[PDB]
Amino acid sequence: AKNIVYVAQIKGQITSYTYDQFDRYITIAEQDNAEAIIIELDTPGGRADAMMNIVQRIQQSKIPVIIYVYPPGASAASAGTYIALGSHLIAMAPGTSIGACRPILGYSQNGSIIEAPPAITNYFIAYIKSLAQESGRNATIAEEFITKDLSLTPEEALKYGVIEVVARDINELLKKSNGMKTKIPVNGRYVTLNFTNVEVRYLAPSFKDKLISYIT
Amino acid sequence: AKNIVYVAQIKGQITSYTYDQFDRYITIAEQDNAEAIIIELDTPGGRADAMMNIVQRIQQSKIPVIIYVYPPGASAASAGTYIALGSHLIAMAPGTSIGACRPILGYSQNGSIIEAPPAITNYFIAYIKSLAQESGRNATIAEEFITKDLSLTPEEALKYGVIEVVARDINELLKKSNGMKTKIPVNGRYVTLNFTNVEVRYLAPSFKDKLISYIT
Repeated sequence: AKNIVYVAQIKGQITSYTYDQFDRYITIAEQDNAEAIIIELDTPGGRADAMMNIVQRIQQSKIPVIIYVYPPGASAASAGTYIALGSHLIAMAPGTSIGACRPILGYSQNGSIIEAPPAITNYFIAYIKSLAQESGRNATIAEEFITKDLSLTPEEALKYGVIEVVARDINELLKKSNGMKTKIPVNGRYVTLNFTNVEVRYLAPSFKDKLISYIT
Repeated sequence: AKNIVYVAQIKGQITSYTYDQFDRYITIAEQDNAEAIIIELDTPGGRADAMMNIVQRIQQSKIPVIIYVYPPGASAASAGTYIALGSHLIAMAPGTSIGACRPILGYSQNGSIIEAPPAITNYFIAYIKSLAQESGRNATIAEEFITKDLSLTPEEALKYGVIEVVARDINELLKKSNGMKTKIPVNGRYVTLNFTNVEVRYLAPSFKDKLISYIT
């Protein structure tokens, strides 16, 4: 396991395409046999099924996946919260948000907003509790992301034990995450993070990415 | 020449100690035979002689020295402007400042501020013009840092040709600086910047640094 961290960005709505991005990035770092991949996340939500695919990809990752809510002013909201909860380590930049996972179903008329039945609401509730329980995070706050449309500032998040590192940039993330233990196992093994002599590689989107980012 | 960029921070007043830091960092990257060293600068000024020492160290560096005014809200003011002007490439983060190089000599009574005679003012004027001319930067704006106590926002700076890259973070600096040519030579040779496959190493202050940073 090389001491080499990868960094990549994921921004915008979560789609089937977002899964392709997460998969592509996690693989490159997997191939190369990395220490970790940091994914800078900024999402107002998106598709449930793509989200659940991403959470699985991350849960099944051979290297630890750090979800970093970044840059300042980003949010990991609705679907992006689960991605974050499903991860080996969450960091948040100052000025960012996590939560606000109230499920709506769509839009009714000229001006309205349709609330989801309790049946499917109870699924996501229980889905989020489990991600939270699984990782050793605040299952009780997690649920509130849904039940009380609850959002969190980074300082709250870390105090409630919802996230682990608050960091201004990738250098400070790497400093404050050194000798941290992943909140979930990696291919069967808990991993203890070692960013002492670490070299960082930054991955860029593709031209296809930017195009879909334009359209969507 | 390895494709490996170093990153280090320099913050606070410029002293004899600041020179030791600049020298230490530039050497490590020199030893290792780097592509470049990025120095994140945040200074309200300091000692003239330490500044002139630093400018020389940078001018005489075997690898390109990128001065990055960073983090947002930092400033490269009075002495820090010359360090920046003396460099192979200046970048500025959004929300930062450059200039305000009016030389004062000290403080007079209970409440006052002593202006410097024209004799020594004309030296710094001509010193700054030359750094600016030498590098292919706005000699005419540079002088104004002194004559009209002139400060610049990053967008101004880059439009006046005072700096070269505006960048939110080290990843964006590295993106936007790719295939840029140093504004001054490196050990006799102009260098053209190549951050394609580049691995980043981050250098931390020492415990001695932090102590002097406390006292001063």
